[PDB]
Formats: sequence, C-alpha cells, structure tokens
Amino acid sequence: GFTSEEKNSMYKLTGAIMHFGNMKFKLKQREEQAEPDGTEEADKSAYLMGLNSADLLKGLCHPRVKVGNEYVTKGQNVQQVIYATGALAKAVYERMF
Amino acid sequence: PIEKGKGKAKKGSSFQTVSALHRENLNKLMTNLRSTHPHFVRCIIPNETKSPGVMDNPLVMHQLRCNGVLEGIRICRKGFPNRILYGDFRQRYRILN
Repeated sequence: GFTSEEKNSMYKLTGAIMHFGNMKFKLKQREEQAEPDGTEEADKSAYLMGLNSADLLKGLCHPRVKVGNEYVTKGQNVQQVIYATGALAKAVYERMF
Repeated sequence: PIEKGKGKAKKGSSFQTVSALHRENLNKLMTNLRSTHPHFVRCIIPNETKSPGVMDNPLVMHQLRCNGVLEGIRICRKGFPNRILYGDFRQRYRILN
C-alpha cells in the first residue's frame, strides 16, 4: 500500500550506498589533504538525497570541528576522508533498515 | 606555592605571572582568528593637521605601497578567489535550465 512517490523514494535512498564507493581520492603529496578526482560519483548520491550539493562536495573534506565547545575548521588528510566517506554510505544503510 | 602533584604549581595560578596570564590569552585569541573567514577594511589618513576637506597625496602613496595595497589589488585580479564545487550547478539550476 506504498504511495507512488514512496516507491521511488525508498529506492532513491537505498541506491546511493552503491554510488558512494566511487569517490576516488588521490594522493597529492604537499600536505596529504586529498580532494577526490570527480563529482559524478557523489552527485549520483546528492540528487537521490536532495541535500545542498555545495554543502556536500565542500563539507566532506572541510567540516566545522567542535573543539571543546567552540568551532574550528580543518581539511582531512587523504585516508581520513576516504574512510570517512565509506562511513557515510554504511551510516545511511544501518539507519534506513 | 607547590612544585609537585602533576609535579608543578597548581593553586592560585600555576607559577604564571601577569605575562603568562596575558600570553595564554594572546595564544587563544590569535589561534581563534585563524579559525575564521576574515573580510577586511583598509582606511587611509588624509593629512596630519587633523584637517577635514583637505587631502595630501604623498601621504596616501606612502601608506599604499607599505601596506601593500597595490599587491592586494594585484592578487585579487590575478587569482581565483573562491574554491567551491561542481554538483552545486546541476541540482539548483534544474529549475533554471
């Protein structure tokens, strides 16, 4: 008795967990703060979600860090982000099920 | 005044004089300015006679180059000020075109 929307909606949220693994970070050894080589990989995630596309592609690498109680910023080193993105897709799946 | 238990000073301050207290503030303050996205205003003195309406131009010139106002104007032209993201287009501008 699913609605005609919700048919596509549940598939929308479910399918991104395939899409996320594509984000291929690359070593640019001047600091090791890698940004991933593309956009399509994370866009096929973004659209299915309808989250602010700019918020996505920026915030993934440079988030606002809670330091004690205040706010600082940081770029994450390559591997830190690579695994942290892989965390995101499995984070959706645990929640969705 | 103690030297032990965390083998150091503890009650009152540590062994922190006025300079150390001020230096502690001087650290956090400077570090926290780095924690943000600054935008600047640069303002120019007209003449040293406290005279409204009048402006001396040697006085401007001397201020300009020493504060590297020209270099700022030079870098703003040459650079690419905002390092944002791609997906930002496809989502928001589906409405547009």
